Amino acid sequence: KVFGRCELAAAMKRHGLDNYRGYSLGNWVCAAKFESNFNTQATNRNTDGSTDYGILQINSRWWCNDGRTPGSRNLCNIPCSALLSSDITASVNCAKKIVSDGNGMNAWVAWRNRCKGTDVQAWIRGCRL
Ligand SMILES: [Cl-]
Ligand SMILES: [Cl-]
Ligand SMILES: [Cl-]
Ligand SMILES: [Cl-]
Ligand SMILES: [Cl-]
Ligand SMILES: [Cl-]
Ligand code: NA
Repeated sequence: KVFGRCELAAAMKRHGLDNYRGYSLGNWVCAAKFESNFNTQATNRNTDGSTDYGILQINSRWWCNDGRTPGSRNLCNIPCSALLSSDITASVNCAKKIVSDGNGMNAWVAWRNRCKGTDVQAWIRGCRL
């Protein structure tokens, strides 16, 4: 599923991301825009052989099992395919774990490079929330 901006903001709000570890909802919607273009089906291979999955591009090195990333962990205890669902529950629940790990939203390269320090409230402007 390719979300609209506000549709994703509502879905993220309802699943408890708004202000989660102190990151306002705009930061999550901004991260999703630049990680996946709001596409739950997005996948991208990394050089190390891991793959990033879903609307928030969660990596199989640490967070999910894809059966082809040797010596990786699955800290979210999910198949990576779960992160591609049109239902973002798995993605959000795994994102909560990531963001809690110590490095905050710096775990998302696109957030650090394109969202951090920017006017992220722009991403939820006009939305009914
Ligand atoms: Cl929308
Ligand atoms: Cl915000
Ligand atoms: Cl992989
Ligand atoms: Cl699994
Ligand atoms: Cl959802
Ligand atoms: Cl933080
Ligand atoms: Na893994």
